[PDB]
Amino acid sequence: RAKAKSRSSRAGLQFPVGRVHRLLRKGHYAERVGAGAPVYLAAVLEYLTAEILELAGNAARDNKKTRIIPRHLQLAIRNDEELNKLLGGVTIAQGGVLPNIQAVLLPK
Amino acid sequence: RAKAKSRSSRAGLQFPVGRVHRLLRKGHYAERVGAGAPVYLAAVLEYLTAEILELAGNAARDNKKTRIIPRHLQLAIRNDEELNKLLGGVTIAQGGVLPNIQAVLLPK
Amino acid sequence: RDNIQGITKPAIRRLARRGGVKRISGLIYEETRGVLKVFLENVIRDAVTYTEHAKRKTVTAMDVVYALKRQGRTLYGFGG
Amino acid sequence: VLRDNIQGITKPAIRRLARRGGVKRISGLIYEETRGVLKVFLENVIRDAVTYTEHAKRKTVTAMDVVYALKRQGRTLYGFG
Amino acid sequence: PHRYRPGTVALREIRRYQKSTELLIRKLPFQRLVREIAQDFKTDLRFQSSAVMALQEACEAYLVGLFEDTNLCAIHAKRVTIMPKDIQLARRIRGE
Amino acid sequence: PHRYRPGTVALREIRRYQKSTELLIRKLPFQRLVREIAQDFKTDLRFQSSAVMALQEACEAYLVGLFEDTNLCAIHAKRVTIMPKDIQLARRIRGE
Amino acid sequence: SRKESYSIYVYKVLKQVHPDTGISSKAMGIMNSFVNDIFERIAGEASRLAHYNKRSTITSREIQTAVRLLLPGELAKHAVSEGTKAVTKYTSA
Amino acid sequence: SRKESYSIYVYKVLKQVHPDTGISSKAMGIMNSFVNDIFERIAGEASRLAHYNKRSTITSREIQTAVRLLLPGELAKHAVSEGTKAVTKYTSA
Repeated sequence: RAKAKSRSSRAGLQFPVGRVHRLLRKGHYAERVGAGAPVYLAAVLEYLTAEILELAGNAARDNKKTRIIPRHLQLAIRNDEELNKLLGGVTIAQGGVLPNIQAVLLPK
Repeated sequence: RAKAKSRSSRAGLQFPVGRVHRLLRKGHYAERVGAGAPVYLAAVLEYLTAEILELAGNAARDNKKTRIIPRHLQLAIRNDEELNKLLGGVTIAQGGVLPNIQAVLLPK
Repeated sequence: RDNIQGITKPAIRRLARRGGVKRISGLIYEETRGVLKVFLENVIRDAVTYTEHAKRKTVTAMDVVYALKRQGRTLYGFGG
Repeated sequence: VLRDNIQGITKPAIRRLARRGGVKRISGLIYEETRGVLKVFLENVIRDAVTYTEHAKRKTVTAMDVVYALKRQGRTLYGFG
Repeated sequence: PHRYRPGTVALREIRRYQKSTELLIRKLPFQRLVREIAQDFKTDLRFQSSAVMALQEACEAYLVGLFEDTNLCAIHAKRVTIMPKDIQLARRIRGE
Repeated sequence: PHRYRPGTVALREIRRYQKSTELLIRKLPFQRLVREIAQDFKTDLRFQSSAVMALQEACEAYLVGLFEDTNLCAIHAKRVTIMPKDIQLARRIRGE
Repeated sequence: SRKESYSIYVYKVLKQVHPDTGISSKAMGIMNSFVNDIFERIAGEASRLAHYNKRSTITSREIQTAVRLLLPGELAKHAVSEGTKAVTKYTSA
Repeated sequence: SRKESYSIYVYKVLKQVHPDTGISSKAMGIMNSFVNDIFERIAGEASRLAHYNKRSTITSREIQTAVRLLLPGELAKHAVSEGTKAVTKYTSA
């Protein structure tokens, strides 16, 4: 018997291919699931996860902090014109609002 | 082999209980479907069907017509406070809008 | 009961300030209370319906998450 | 290729549509804004319709593709099956 | 000669067009526009005769609804003439 | 003594509360209100410590968004003070 | 090959409510799409309720809760009343 | 009982993008919910797409089409390349 090797290692991914495959079978989305679906979905999730973390880390560094907190996630999402389209209907606890004041209200 | 009779006849319903049962099993909503679900769902659909047709038929007589047309359905839906909430987003072709002019626009 | 009076004027002012409102008319308070009451009523009816289906007696955070999810707004940070 | 046809949405048709909505008086600049809005609206629906058409490997756009495209935005349209 | 005062014909048209149900845009100019835009995504596309009708119905219902909404925010300013900023404001508040 | 002109403090508060992140509703009054409303549907209900916080966060977000929309409607009429009709208009246009 | 639609059942109901009126094919198309819409909404909600409780079967309890959630208060009360009446007659048949 | 989560995977990614930066527990809970949200949206659209074509098996083509339909243009443009590369390498192994 050959030594076991994880599918994630074969594809080079970090996310669990087995867990995604299990979830796809248990959700009853379809009666048959092809072998390529979970690798593709895991790769997309890994890309999107890193895409968000990078912006969060840059914001955290600008704030002179070392730990990421929900405030940094809110500032990251609301400043990008494409993430704001995909996540327009989601509210983040303790996220707050972006500073903004109407020009008519400022003093002369 | 006793003489067969339809389930709809036993329940006293007009809708096809067999067909609804088939559609539930083929929709992959769950691995098992109980006996009472199709009789209940058929009764609900028959009730809603009768209410819509009754309102449309009453609206037809108010126009001395003898055949139902899309205008009558639109008038039936937009004139009921309960139906309008369930079907608020649906658009019906050839239905047109309801007559309404703001009092500020009418002549003095 | 009088519990609706627990949302004092300062809390409404703080909420309006976060929204950038510079000047507020004195009648906005009763309208805001009326608007909030119907929202709470709508969310709680769904939450309680989910709680009652499960035969539980305590209402959990998942029931609120699902109520908001059905109304079309998703809450991140409490579970699910 | 048609270099330009969007000019074909005539001023009278726009006035008639505003009339169905109850609009009493219309400013002279509404026409170009309305043309821009309609074009923006049509692009978003057509892109999805074409996307479903390509996924099915068909070459003819079908009414059902438009029905599903409209359904994804929440504008279910009744009357075309 | 004979001539009506401003606005009576407009009101008569409003009462007319809210009672009728026909389409107001020309079929052929619209079919040309649809075949114009679709070609930017793929060449040699074909359209079933009913698809153009479905698109026309959706577009006309959308413009009518947008004008109905625009009229409410127009009256609020104590004006009667609708202007571009009313459409822009309505679309902004609708969140699109 | 030194006295600030009208509106200087309003702007300072706006900046302060826009920069902060804490919750603005009192915990006890909200908890009692939630327990009062729930009593009409079912008696002797119990609530987990996190469910009240989830309801509080959702309600606070909803009100903040509605006030942001109302502020645009106020400026459109050339006024500064928001009024009930502005909320009524925003809610009607939103389709609530 | 053979298609499938509810036009027959809609006609039976029409002739029971108003035995003197007929219906155009254009109205029939709207009535056929309406049933498929409500059917899909209810089956969807029932499936979510069943999954959250970790149950393998769909029963009348799921349908009743889904009905109480999707339909407004007045439609729900009547629909549930006659649904239970029908189920009682079927189970007692 | 044992609760599964993606927390370890989110941490590995953060350590690859910013080795010196850390993450608090609240951020881990938010990311862990966000992943399940996007998972359900893509699986849902893939499910609708399967029935309209009478197919019984979900394949990579369904995922690619769902990704192009849900995500905006540039994000989809990059993600599709990521998935294609991943599947190509996996099959080549």
